[PDB]
Amino acid sequence: PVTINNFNYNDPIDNNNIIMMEPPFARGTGRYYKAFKITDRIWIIPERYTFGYKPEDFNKSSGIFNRDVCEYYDPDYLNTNDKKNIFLQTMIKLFNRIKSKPLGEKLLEMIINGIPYLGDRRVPLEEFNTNIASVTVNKLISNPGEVERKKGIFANLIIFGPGPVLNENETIDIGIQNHFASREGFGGIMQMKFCPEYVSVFNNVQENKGASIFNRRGYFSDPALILMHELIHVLHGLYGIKVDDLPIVPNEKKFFMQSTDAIQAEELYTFGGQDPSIITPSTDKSIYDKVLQNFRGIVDRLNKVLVCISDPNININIYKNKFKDKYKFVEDSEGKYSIDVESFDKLYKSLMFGFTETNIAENYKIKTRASYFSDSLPPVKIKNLLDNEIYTIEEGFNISDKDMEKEYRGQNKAINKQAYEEISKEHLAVYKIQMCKSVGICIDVDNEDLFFIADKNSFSDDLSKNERIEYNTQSNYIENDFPINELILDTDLISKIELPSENTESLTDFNVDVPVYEKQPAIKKIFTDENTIFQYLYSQTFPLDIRDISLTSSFDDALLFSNKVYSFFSMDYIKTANKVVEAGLFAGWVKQIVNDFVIEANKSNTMDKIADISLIVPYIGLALNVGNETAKGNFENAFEIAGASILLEFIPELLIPVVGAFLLESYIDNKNKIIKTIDNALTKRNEKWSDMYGLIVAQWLSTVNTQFYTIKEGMYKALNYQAQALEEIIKYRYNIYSEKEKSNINIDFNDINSKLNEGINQAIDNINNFINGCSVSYLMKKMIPLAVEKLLDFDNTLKKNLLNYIDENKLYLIGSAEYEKSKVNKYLKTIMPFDLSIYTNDTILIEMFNKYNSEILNNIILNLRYKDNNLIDLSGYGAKVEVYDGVELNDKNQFKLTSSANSKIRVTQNQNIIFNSVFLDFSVSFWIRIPKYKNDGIQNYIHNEYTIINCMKNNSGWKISIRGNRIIWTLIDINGKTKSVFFEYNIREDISEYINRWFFVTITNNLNNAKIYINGKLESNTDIKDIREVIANGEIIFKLDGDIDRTQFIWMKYFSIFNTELSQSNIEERYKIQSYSEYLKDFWGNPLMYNKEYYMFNAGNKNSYIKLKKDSPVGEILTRSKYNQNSKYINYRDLYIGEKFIIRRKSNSQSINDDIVRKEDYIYLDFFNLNQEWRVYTYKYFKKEEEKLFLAPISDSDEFYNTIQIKEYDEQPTYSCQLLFKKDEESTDEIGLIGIHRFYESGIVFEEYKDYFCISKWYLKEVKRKPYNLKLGCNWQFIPKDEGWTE
Ligand SMILES: [Zn+2]
Repeated sequence: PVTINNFNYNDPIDNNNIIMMEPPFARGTGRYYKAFKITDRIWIIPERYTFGYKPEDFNKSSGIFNRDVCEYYDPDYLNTNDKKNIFLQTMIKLFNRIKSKPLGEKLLEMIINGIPYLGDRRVPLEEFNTNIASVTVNKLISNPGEVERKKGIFANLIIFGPGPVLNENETIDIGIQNHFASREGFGGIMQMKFCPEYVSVFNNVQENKGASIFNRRGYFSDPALILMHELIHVLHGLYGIKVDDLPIVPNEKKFFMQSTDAIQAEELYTFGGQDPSIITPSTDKSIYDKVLQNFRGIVDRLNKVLVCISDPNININIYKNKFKDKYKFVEDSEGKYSIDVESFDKLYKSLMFGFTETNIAENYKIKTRASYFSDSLPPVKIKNLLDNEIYTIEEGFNISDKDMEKEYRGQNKAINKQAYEEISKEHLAVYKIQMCKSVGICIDVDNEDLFFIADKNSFSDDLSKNERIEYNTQSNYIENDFPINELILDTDLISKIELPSENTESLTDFNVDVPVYEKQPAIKKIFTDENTIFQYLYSQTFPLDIRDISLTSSFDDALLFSNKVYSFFSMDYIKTANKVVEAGLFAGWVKQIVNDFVIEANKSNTMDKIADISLIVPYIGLALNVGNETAKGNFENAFEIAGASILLEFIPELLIPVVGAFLLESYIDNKNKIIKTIDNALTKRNEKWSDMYGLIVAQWLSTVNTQFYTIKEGMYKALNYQAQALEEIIKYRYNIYSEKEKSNINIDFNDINSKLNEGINQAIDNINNFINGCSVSYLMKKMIPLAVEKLLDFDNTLKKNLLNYIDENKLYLIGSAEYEKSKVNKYLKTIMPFDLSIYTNDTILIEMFNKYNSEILNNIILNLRYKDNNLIDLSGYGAKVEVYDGVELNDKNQFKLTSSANSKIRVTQNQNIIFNSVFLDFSVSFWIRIPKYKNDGIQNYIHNEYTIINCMKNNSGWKISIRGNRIIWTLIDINGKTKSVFFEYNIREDISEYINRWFFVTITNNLNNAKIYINGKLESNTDIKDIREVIANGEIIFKLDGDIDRTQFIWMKYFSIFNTELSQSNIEERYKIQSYSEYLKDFWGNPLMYNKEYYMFNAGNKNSYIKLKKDSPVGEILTRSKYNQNSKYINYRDLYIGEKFIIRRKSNSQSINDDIVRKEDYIYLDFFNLNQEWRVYTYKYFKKEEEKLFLAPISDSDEFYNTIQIKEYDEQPTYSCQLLFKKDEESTDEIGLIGIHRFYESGIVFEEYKDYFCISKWYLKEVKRKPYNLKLGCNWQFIPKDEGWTE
């Protein structure tokens, strides 16, 4: 257990627990400091840390010490005895809180017992030397006013009060002759500058601060955790493992890049959480090896130490026993010490991955920042840590008796205001970047708001080095983790070996290096005429001395005029926001504009499914203009084309090493040492794949995800500025009114802010999900594949290497050289899938990843779409697409393949995607329109099969072909085995749903089956168990290849490939999404058009057509003629028959050219009677349920309705449409729908039933029924002449 001593600052010096100490950096000169022993080996000196600092620097100036800290200055802190005493009691309380739990008690016990080795690198192996500044510190015994008597003592930690900046706590180690004992295995006296009351503040982006943008946001820190973070640094230093290695260094070559000090792995390790993942596995192992090498030197010293010359009183045995336990060395029955790999690994991981800020915060239920790389906010001052009403040893601020325990409410600035006080900005210093244009106008930007983008030099290239494979050789992995619960329950972790007495001989060698610090300018001026994120955010603010503003969509005007504020919301929102109204209409306007704000913010949930994008925040580009000028043009379109990459401010240059070669050493006449060497070489290969992925993850997190974090913070700021500006306008407009008027205005400013704030929160959630999605997208599509390429190349070089190795050892291997020959082929066959959870256990990151992999659209590895008269792959994997001259393309995403040699498309797939999952698993989807057979060429039509899409490599692959009315899917494995599955549609149907009409195809493949779906419905299935490996990433050739007629062609649309098996549910959804349109379609499935001749088809009377009756102004219904030749293979009803109709637009007199017919449009349904254009009318006053339509010349009669409204009552995909007659466009009076009705006729000669073109009210209720009745006589389709259908 740990005992915390009690004392008052004014207690008498006793030269034991209360002394006058001579601090290490005083060099044995100057004055002494009253120090108090809080626990064994730990001292508290309640005075400012002045070593290396100029006296005047304790005052706030135009300079700063640290470029990334909101620095608070106060030279009076600790300037009285009472203040010193409060510091003392507060430190006592914090140590008590720390030991209130086993984990913290153990951190303290480890520190107290982790006594520095007696010496350093300069000391002979056979000696213990206490006469060095990192081991002994002196205390003055003599009377005041004279240093006539001093004594030495051993110490572990000395905690001082703060230096110039109160909130910049720091742990410092002692260097002597350019070296640090605390970094070379020995350990040494550690020092700290600490301030308990002025704590850091942080806000979580992925979350909310009480969800109040009008209230204070963020959470303040628990000083006990802040102290424990430093104590972890102390721990590292005491055990001599606070080593230096390759640091993460920020790129600072661009003006938008954040400048900060190099960051050591020891810092990211100390913080924990996701940060250790920014340290590559390569560097993790480098650090591990350095520490182990340091411990080897110490264990050698314990075997050789014989005396202590500096202190004759030192019992050599007592210390050897203590250092043995400290470093967990093992000792044989003779006293020989050695390193135990298991105990070392456990100790090392406990110290680096067990005791971390993140782990301690979780255990003490204290909230803290999510990462070292997060924006820092202004610190605050805790009112009184010694008041149990606000802070307790047991619960800190989160006191359950005050219900401040749940959701860390006690640390919430918006909730626990009684616990802290804000700091006067006049005492805060912050490093800013002044961005000026070449004119002059400048903008100040806090350094913390810039993008942190690690430079390429931050990452190790150890993966390029060669590796020697021996029978000995084994894998090397360092789990950046440690079971916290076993640490807490460890029975041998905490020492039970005697702590030596602290008194020793006086220190006489005061040699030591004292750091020297100095402030630097708080403002750096740069020049740039760029208008990126910082300028765009700035254009959304206004000066404090201005109160009357107006919004504008002009960024330029916003920068120019102080009373103009930029808004990225709609034109209507902006106009309404600047509207001035009468008092009586103000409450109405307020409700209106606030509602508009919410609607605009809500557009962050926009979907773009037709482009295969589930979520898109359309206004991000207008809001920040971040990345590649995202504010210009249409953002959704630009994102559809380039994806996540367009949002990044900078495209990082990734380090992706050419993996080094393997040197396999032979052992002639040794069957085992050879087989082992091969086994080891194979496992080592996996280490290379894992380490490579780790390198990528480290770079992604420190160069890409950091940028997306900045964008998220940026959108939060943008949305808040928008709300603040609106709030400003509302206040101004309201204060223009008199008191008499205000009294009668019904406004509730708090409900207004509650609604704006809610709208913002909703938007932020959408934005966070969108950006997180973009980040993972970049990692998976723009980073992982580039590493896979190098890794696959490595595999190839290693493959021949191993096979040739087996070759040179064929004798010594005998009958097995072939067995292992294939061992190499199959092992290097299955490639390592990337799994982020292997490199991190951070919940936020893991969930992001899992979410990404749970979205079927992220499985799209090829998506050919039309863009500026060309077809390109928009899957994000960058396939090369060559569209040759004979291919016809249009903006409807349809492309035509003809019989010409140059009507071809060549696609080169990305070779670095997991497609070969070693069991077949992928899908292909597309729409196709196949022309009708030529009546006089039916034999060749049913006989000649021709390929349309072929993808082969090494005579293995897949292919799509057609033979007349059948479409076929074929697979061919590496052996030549073939399997096929097909869909054949009937060519003897009176009316076909497939011939020359657009339909949706989807083929899926898994280990057992190959299935073909048509329009979402399963049609065929073939068992493909016998099929082995099928190479599917070969080149894809779209071209009609076979014995085809010159007139043969095929139309295709939306070709895509998925690297997984789509479910029936996925396919049905894709069918519906890709079928959707605002326009109606024609019989063939193309867009319905105005001013285009069409024959009419009735889905309820398929074989019937309309013809103007010879003796009456009505349309009689006749039976379609049919195919008349003798072929036994075909039958159909003529389609080009009956009156030739034409749809005319009602609105706008923009003449009669052509255009697209949309749902709900008002139209005129006309037709040609010889050289004249007639029209379809409905007699206004019929009283029956239905009546015959009136067909006559164009004219306007008060007795006839002439306006039709084209409709679509079916919710599912269909090419049918309905035609409605309403009294007029405005009324809700429905006259009825156009259809067909049967009438009985009994004349003097003939008796019979006849159908006529009619309108009926009966259809009105029928179209409402579910499921939609496709057979209704009110369902029509328009058939235009088409080269794909001849009769
Ligand atoms: Zn730290």
